[PDB]
Amino acid sequence: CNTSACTQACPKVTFEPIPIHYCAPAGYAILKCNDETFNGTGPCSNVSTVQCT
Amino acid sequence: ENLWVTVYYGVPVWKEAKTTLFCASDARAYEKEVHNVWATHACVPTDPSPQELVLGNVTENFNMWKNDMVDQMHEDIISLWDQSLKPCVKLTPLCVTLICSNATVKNGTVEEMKNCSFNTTTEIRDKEKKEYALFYKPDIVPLSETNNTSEYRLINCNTSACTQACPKVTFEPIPIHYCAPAGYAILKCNDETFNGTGPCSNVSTVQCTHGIRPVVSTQLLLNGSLAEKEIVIRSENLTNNAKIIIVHLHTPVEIVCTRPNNNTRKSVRIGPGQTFYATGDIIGDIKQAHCNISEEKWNDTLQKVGIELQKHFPNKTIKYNQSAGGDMEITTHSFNCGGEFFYCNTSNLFNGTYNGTYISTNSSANSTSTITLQCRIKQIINMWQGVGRCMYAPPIAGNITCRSNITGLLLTRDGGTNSNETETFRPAGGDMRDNWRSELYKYKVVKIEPLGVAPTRCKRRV
Amino acid sequence: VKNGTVEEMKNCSFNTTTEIRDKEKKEYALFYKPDIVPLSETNNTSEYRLIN
Amino acid sequence: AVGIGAVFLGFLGAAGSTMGAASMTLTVQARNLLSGTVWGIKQLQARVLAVERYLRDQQLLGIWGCSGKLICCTNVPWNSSWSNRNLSEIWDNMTWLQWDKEISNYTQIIYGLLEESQNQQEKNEQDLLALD
Amino acid sequence: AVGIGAVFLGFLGAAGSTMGAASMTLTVQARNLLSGTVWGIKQLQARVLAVERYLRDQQLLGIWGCSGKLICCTNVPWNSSWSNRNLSEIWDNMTWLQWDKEISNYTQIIYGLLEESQNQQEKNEQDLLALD
Amino acid sequence: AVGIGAVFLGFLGAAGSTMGAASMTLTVQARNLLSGTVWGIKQLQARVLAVERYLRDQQLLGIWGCSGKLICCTNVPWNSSWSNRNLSEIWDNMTWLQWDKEISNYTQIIYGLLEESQNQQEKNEQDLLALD
Ligand SMILES: *[C@@H]1O[C@H](CO)[C@@H](O[C@@H]2O[C@H](CO)[C@@H](O[C@@H]3O[C@H](CO)[C@@H](O)[C@H](O)[C@@H]3O)[C@H](O)[C@H]2NC(C)=O)[C@H](O)[C@H]1NC(C)=O
Repeated sequence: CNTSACTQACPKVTFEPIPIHYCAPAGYAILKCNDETFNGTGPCSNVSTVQCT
Repeated sequence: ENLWVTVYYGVPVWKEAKTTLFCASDARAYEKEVHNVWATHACVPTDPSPQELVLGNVTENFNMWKNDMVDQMHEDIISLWDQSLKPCVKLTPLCVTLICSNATVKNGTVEEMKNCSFNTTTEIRDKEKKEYALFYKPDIVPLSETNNTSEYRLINCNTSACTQACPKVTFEPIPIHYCAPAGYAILKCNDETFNGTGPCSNVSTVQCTHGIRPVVSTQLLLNGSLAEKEIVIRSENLTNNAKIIIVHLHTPVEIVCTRPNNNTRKSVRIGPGQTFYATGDIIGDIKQAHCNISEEKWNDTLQKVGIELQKHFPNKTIKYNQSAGGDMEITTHSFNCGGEFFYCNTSNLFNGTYNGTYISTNSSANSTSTITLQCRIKQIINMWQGVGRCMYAPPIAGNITCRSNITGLLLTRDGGTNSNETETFRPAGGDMRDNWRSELYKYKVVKIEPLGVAPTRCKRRV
Repeated sequence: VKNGTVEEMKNCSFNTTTEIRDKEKKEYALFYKPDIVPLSETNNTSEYRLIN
Repeated sequence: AVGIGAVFLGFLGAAGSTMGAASMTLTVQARNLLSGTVWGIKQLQARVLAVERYLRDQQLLGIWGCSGKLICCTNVPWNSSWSNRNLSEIWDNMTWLQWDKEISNYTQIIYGLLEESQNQQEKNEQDLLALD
Repeated sequence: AVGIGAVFLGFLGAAGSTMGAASMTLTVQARNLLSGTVWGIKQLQARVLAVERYLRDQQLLGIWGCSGKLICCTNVPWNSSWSNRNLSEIWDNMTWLQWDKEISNYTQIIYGLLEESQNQQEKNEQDLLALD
Repeated sequence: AVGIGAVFLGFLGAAGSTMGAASMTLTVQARNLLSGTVWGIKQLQARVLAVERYLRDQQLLGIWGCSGKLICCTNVPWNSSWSNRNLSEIWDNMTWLQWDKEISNYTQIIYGLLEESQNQQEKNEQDLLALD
């Protein structure tokens, strides 16, 4: 009320961190770095392909 | 020799048909935030390609009044509008009994407002405080049969309650390119002499239309497009007195409007966090909101529309008269200006006549001599039917100006009598379909029929 | 009205928020008995509630 | 000549001109039949319409038996009552936009005659390949 | 005869009848696969199902190498374990509706055998054209 | 050998390897381009976009004139300035992933040259069939 109106979370839904697989749509693919030494940017010289993460 | 049916695909053939068109806008709108203005979010970025290619050998019949696309644009604008005002504050604690004070300042041509004090539910939802805000007189109505002249109500709550327009969105007439979807095309008349219906014997094709202005304006057409070579008149059937007649100009007639009143934006809080904005004190002297037109240029444009009316009414001079009267939003020139919505008394403009021979304004005594229109202003706006039929336009804090161009007029022929030599035209164009119909006059959508069959001397090899 | 096989309804009078949001008037309307329930444990046989 | 090579006639630049020239550059009328990107439900409904109508036009062109599927001849004779007009008049003098008005009264019969003739040809060709 | 010409068998009129007759009039089962217009989101989803499933069925019929692609022969042998039934019994006596129950156990293998054979043919034909 | 028969290379298993091997097993990159089911408006747009992009890729392969349309030769000469590289180097040593970086600067011209050449061939073939 120093802020917009606020809403309760219904008990019928529970906010567990359920695993979520993000998947590329058909005609696209997701490339997955296989090298454990990846430092956040630059070439992974060994890659795997998966439709879902 | 014998002929066998041979089928061709990729074939240029058309059917005029109904289709759902894109909405496209220029790239400069897309660096802004969401729905600021709506074209940034509810429309695709445009592309100048393809060029305005010309189909030289073509002849095609076009139309405006049976045209579906103007109605489709009307529906698109209305639906977008409901989508735009959905997230904003809903009001409804403003229909409390407003107690509005009298004033010792003399009334007259100054547009005095009413200082109305009323109770509000503060951020403490089950607690209240007294609050004051200044409302224009058209926004306010005396309360009820339990009569007390000092107590008032907003003009809503005799109607479905009303929603403020959020300041985070601004209602500039941003250009909108309408584009046919893939598999359809738009044909654009290239002949400037088009008179509303019949064959344009020279047509061009584009995937996207001109940057159409979604302008809100009743009696005059603001910031619109222009004809290439001559002033134009358009109407479904000039025989009828009921049908609107559109006029489209060769050169624009400049119009400038302004509030000399220096409003300050008050920030009232209504319930949980959401704010209601209203006019505070008039920090400055009280002055008349108005509009201006260069008098000699308006006279020239009106006499030229006179010559163009003579082409359809040769044996008569043209007289112009006061508007139709009645409802404020219908009789007055209502249009949008910077965030505020003006309502102008155009009886001062449409008062001249054409004598059948042009009356010279050259040499000019003073080109800056102006005709003045004294305009009311509303905040509670009943824009359309079926849009929720209400907006509260919040006040914006400054002495604003919206210097702009006129490019068209919406007249209407008065009832005939005696077959008079001077039979008159009134400004009465109310529906906003006509504004876009005056601007989409070149365009028609064609459905491609790419699969044609024709004869020739060949049969399939077997 | 005498009770019986006539399906008599209950004439219920109640306060409404009129067009003026923070002003009220007494208004009456007749509701069928299945739509109406007695109020609460703060019992008064002359006071009722909608079945919602 | 109409064999421009770097063809630039946009969506419909062959319209109006003689069918002798419009027989060439059919590809621009065919290539352009898919485009656009997102705006909500309405534009998505527009987008699906383009794809579905194109695929319908490909159904008709596929069951009729074309090879090199933007022009193909057929074995169905031209019952002259469909035009009663000279071949040279049709191809040289006249244009496709006008030819729509002539044949459109009768297209729905041809659209089935081509179908049945093509399916007949398919079965006969399979039989001939079996006999070979 | 089944060569009706003005074929009128609707969506599925060949179902149940002998495969010898259903070999003709395949086009009505193929032509009808796309239709409808819009309501809301749900039937818009329904509209996209027809488009996508049809295009899938065309993917399979395309990578298998059919020309005149609603009937095409292939070079993959019929490993007799797939039916172990006489040709005349299959074509004259049986019907497609019943034949689905036989071959459906084994389709996923044939759907790759045709693919690899067609790719082999494509490369071999390019090589032969190069040698020519 | 690359002629696996029971090909199992998923979406992209030929990427990186030499173009001589990737010339075969093109079908798995082509077969996999349509899939998925619905969630709401946001991903329904993804589902429709896949179909539209595929159909665009088929427009290009169709107006160019490919028969057996996943490999086809053309009559447009390779203007050597497009690569200035040996054929054996391109096919045996290089890979498709790297070859993209070479030709992509010039693709838009070839995509029209093939179009006009195919349409030329179509009219010429109709003329030859008429003369026959
Ligand atoms: C609020 O009102 C004041 C005047 O009380 C506005 O300021 C004045 O605006 C005029 C506009 O005509 C300025 O004059 C000149 O206009 C010409 C156009 O012909 C332009 O070319 C000149 O360069 C100049 O701008 C004038 O200088 C200006 N100031 C004063 C002291 O008169 C003000 O614009 C109004 N508020 C808003 C938001 O516009």
